[PDB]
Amino acid sequence: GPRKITIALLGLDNAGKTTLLNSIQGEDRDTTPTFGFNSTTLNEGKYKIEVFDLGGGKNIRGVWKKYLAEVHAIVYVVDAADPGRFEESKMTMAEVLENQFMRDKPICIFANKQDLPTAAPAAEVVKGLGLATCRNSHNVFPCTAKMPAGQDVDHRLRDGLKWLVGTVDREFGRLDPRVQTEAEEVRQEEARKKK
Ligand SMILES: Nc1nc2c(ncn2[C@@H]2O[C@H](COP(=O)(O)OP(=O)(O)NP(=O)(O)O)[C@@H](O)[C@H]2O)c(=O)[nH]1
Ligand SMILES: [Mg+2]
Repeated sequence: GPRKITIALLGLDNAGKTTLLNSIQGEDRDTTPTFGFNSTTLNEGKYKIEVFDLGGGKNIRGVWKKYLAEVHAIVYVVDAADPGRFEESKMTMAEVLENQFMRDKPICIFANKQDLPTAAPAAEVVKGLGLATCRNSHNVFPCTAKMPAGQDVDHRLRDGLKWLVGTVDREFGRLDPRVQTEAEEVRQEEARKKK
């Protein structure tokens, strides 16, 4: 059987995670704010990829840390057309990166909503997310998770996925055992909730 990567799709509410997940799986669909999560599976090269699309609202965000132990990598989505929110997206990513289970895991950052006239380029989003100081491998890809009526999805989305998967693939020998071990350790400690 094939190797399995697990990925968390994170970013602030309204960034476009759920739409991006849909579009990456080939399906235009309607979306409402995620007050929980969506979960699906993708094929990319030699890997089966489990993707967890978590809600980004301020009252859902605390859930993210419950996944970081079982994840090999992150897709972080930013609404590139809303610089008003760059600073909270920066603080939100910082929190994820500070987390103990994030060390050495790669981040694919999608600068989403490039169809909007105010969309910031990759450079701007690097500044805005304060990535100059980030020491998790990362790359920023502009994209449009919501292409118009009738258009093909944006190839930039798979490009970003392929960079992520290739980065995980390159370290898989060290990363996967750590994920498996770290994940079970956390899964073990949540058996507690009876007491
Ligand atoms: N113009 C434009 N709008 C987009 C794009 N991507 C998503 N949207 C829109 O942005 C809004 C939020 O998208 P959605 O994927 O639900 O956001 P989300 O990150 O899952 N929000 P939450 O974290 O609360 O579930 C929706 O109206 C959606 O159609 C895009 O590339 N361009
Ligand atoms: Mg959503």
